[PDB]
Amino acid sequence: KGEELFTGVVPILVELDGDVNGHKFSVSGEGEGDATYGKLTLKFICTTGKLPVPWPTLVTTLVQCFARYPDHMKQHDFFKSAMPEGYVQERTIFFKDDGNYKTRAEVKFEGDTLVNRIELKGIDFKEDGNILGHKLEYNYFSDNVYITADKQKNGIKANFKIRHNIEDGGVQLADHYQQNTPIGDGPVLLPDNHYLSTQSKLSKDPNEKRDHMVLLEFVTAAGI
Repeated sequence: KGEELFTGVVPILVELDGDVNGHKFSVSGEGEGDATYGKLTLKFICTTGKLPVPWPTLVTTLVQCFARYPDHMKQHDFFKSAMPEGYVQERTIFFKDDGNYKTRAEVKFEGDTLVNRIELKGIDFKEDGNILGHKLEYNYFSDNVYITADKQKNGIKANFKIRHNIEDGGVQLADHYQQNTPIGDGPVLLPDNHYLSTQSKLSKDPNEKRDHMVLLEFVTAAGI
């Protein structure tokens, strides 16, 4: 029944309030998702002026209910099974040799629109690190979200790493720890171990003068 909400193109709204080492900011996003093709097209705007962290570090926080689950893996799709009431997605993101993000989001339908409401808290960041010093490249990254069942919370856990390219040629590692719990008390699909292969391509609207990010993302379930 949750899965039936995702058979076509769904409009998406994202709203994030963030505080990183006392720098407060807000991000608003709009776009659409097509889970048939695991395809997300979004545009994000920093509504408070200039973003105090690199756009790439926010991509993972800024809707895995749009993953393409192959037919033979459809019994493992927790994300869609929690809809429309939705789920809470929580993360800790450990930036190697730097600070950490803690995120809490509620992902749910408001009418026909899939809404992701986020609060992000960043602490222990270095003033001259890769994040607050804006030393990360703005291009493309890809990795696997390793998902396991969490039966006690009727939800899932996930772990993955993002290797953010640094401008000097190095790598800024971000270790992601994730938990998802349903908002409703209906039955949800608790999956076998598997992963989401995710590719994120970042670009700029040549006509947009506000601090912004255009995102083309593909998310595909695999490993069964």
